[PDB]
Amino acid sequence: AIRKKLVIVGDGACGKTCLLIVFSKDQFPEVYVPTVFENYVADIEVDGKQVELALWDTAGQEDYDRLRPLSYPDTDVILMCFSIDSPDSLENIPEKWTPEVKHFCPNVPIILVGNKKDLRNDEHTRRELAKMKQEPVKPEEGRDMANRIGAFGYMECSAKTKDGVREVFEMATRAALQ
Amino acid sequence: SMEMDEKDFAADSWSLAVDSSFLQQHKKEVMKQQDVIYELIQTELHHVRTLKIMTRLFRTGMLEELHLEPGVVQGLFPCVDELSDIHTRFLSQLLERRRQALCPGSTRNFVIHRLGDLLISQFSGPSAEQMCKTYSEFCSRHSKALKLYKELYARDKRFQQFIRKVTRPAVLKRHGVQECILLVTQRITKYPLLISRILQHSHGIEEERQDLTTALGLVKELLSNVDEGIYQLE
Repeated sequence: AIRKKLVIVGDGACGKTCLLIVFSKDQFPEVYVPTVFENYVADIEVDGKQVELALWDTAGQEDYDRLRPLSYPDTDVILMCFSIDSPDSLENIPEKWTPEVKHFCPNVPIILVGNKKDLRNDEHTRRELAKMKQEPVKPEEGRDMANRIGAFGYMECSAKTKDGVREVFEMATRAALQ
Repeated sequence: SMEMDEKDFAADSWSLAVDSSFLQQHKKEVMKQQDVIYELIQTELHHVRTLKIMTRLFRTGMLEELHLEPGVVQGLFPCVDELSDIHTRFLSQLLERRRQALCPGSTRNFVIHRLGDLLISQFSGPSAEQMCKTYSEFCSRHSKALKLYKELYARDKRFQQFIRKVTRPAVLKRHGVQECILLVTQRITKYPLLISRILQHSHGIEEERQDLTTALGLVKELLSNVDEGIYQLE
């Protein structure tokens, strides 16, 4: 079956490793949540199409600007991850990750994924963000950003509750196939 | 990999790997620290496994069945014998540190009270210089190696057949020629993330917190040096 490569980018804040692990395991890790992610090849049937989807993380590579681009070769879809409890991580999407991603991969579909949506109604996050003169990322801001960066689409999910996670990886598969 | 070591790290965590009765006699902080040490050894075992697939299954096979020039297989799998010797030796030290920890009369039950020292010797001195020099060579030749594989697979049917044949086993689903080259490149960046999480749950002894802090600083230094000495080749 046709193999497609996926790479996820974004600051450590969003939870790239958590989203990749939750999806590959297809259950929120009960006893132990793994610190690192190696790679994975998930068979997905999306709209009658049998596709092998290779999953890769860019965690740890954040500080190494010469080592990180070695993850990009032949990528068919880029998941551009951000945190709904971290509006600072969203500010890095247009100024840091978009120029780099478009440099190495100019015609690769980018899917702006707003992870940690559950924290929108978590009062410990609303309380902490109030101290920084801030509040959780509104759905209309994540859509405005995806529109500005020229992404294929904007998606939202909760790695903690698995809500939306599967729909992101099926849309990633749709984006890669085109 | 050896049946003994695969079985020892077959569990998804240290809390699952040890006997349930043995686990009951431990503090949450010890269990949490142990799980990350268990993951360090687990992922290092999988790393050496990846390196053996490149040398014995891919490289040795291309020299034997395909009767191909030793310079092309060298450009495809660069420094893999050196990388396999550096990491196998490291895995052997981690695996013997786990064996000393084993309770008398058991093969599953262990608690590693000292890890930091082991990490310091690996990430300092000539072992670290060997790593910096080898990874700087590997990451520079990584891009040339990916282009060299594609040109051979989409030009020669003998290689196209060899690849399909040796990557047919279910286990090599995520370990094809290209995925191995990236798994290796991504391995060095996993250590600071792993050591940082162990250090988070290792304050019960001061000399251990200072050992893991120095090892963490050494891995970050090794990484910063490897990153600086990378020049992409074609």
